[PDB]
Amino acid sequence: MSDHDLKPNAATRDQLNIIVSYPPTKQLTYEEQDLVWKFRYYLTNQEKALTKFLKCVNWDLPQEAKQALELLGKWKPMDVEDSLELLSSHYTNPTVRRYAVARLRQADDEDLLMYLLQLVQALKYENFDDIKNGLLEQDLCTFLISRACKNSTLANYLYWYVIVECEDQDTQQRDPKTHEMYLNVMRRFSQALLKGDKSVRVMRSLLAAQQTFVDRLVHLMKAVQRESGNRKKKNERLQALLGDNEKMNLSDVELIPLPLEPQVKIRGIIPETATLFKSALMPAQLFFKTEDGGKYPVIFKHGDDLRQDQLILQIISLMDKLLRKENLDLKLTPYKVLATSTKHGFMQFIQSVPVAEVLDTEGSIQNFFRKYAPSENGPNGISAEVMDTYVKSCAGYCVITYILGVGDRHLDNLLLTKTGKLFHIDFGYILGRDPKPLPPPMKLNKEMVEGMGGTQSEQYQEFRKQCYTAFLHLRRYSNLILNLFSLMVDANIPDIALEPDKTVKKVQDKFRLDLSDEEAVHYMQSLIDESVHALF
Repeated sequence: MSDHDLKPNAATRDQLNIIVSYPPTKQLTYEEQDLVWKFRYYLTNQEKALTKFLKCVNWDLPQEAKQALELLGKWKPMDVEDSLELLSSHYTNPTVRRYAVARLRQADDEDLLMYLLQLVQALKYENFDDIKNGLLEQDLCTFLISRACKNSTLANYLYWYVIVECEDQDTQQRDPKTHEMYLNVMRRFSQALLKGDKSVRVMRSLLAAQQTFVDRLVHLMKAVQRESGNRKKKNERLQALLGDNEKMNLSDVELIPLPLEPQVKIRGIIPETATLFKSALMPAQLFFKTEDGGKYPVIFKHGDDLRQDQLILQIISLMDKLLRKENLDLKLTPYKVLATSTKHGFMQFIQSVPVAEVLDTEGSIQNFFRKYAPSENGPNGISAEVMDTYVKSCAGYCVITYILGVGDRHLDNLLLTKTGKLFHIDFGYILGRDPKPLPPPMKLNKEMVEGMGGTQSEQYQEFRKQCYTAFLHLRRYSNLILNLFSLMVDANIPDIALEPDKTVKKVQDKFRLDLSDEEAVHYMQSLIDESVHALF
């Protein structure tokens, strides 16, 4: 007469195995909850089942909620990436949210960093009183802060991710409680760092030091941008001022972490080699003096919101690392991007050449490779390593921009390196938006297929094959990827703010989870064949 030892038959066991493996974004029917609830003790052996079970529980009712939080403790503990589900707007039970935090605590700092941007958004769903009242024992805020005190990379990204939230005037107006919460989070972090040992107090003073550097760099740009005179006068000015260390302190400073890549430490900016891009917004190329004695080049952008690119480069970075986990290195170029404000930011410079220019100067991608990487014995005269790099990186981006639905793909946004690496910059249109109407679902391009040697080449087949493999690997992390996007729904990211209600679905649909590995591999093939046909 008792529930503990229930055993479903094979038929209800397959009904349960479908339900368990639904994406996190699928609401269960009333009948489905009843089955999950009915066989709850049987499902405690399946860590994947826990997330579906918490969705069955009606938290208004005190009695089974009580039995829910009981089973939670009994349940085989869930994987880290499923705990990102419990942190969304969709859960408010304190015990659940805490169990979530408890599970994240099992991720190592490397993994944690991959999710930090999204975690800082999750704060919007924590309890604002508990957060302020600080002037299964940790809420998210305590956990995040506690990890920053011990990890200086986490502390940097947590510092910058959170002040960019403080400095968001938009939020000040429309959602003042969420703006105080982020001020309270910045306060909570400073306070925690102050109670630390001397090394932790130094790490804090180094945060301030960077903020100061970036404050002064902003001041420099305003001086430059507002001085009538052509690019050459503006450039002459930029260098005058960088050069003047007593004035601006941007030439020589006491070693500090680069906000763009904190592991890298810097002494200043080489005054003479700094210029402004011909671009309308006149951003700056800045060569940082690294500690070792080398130099890290950068783009500094003023009067321009990088938060949308910040997200995309971090999903691209995640995806690269996911694919790399399964031993598939598609030679992607996930360049770094950090917003320093809603109005400015750094961005990692990568020596490259836009395909628009390659064509103009060399005539074709292959001419370019033949010129800088020739090989008597190579495919089409080109080093097989360069060509291998190109094929891989083409297939990589292709799958990735297909999923994130990146629009506006002209030949000044595709960039090419002399080692064969192809990558995308500039993600002002994502999730299906485009400046032209009826955009193709697949962003291919003639001169790209011709770089491969043409639709007859064996490189072109290898390209197609790498695309399948990439598609299928990325599909296996649909849970993760979607959970993370879910935490991004209420964010000042123009392309997500246009339709917060529908953002996650637009990524999910690209995964074709209704299809299976066989059919998925076949649907891709189709897309690639249709796109290539349509180009000719």
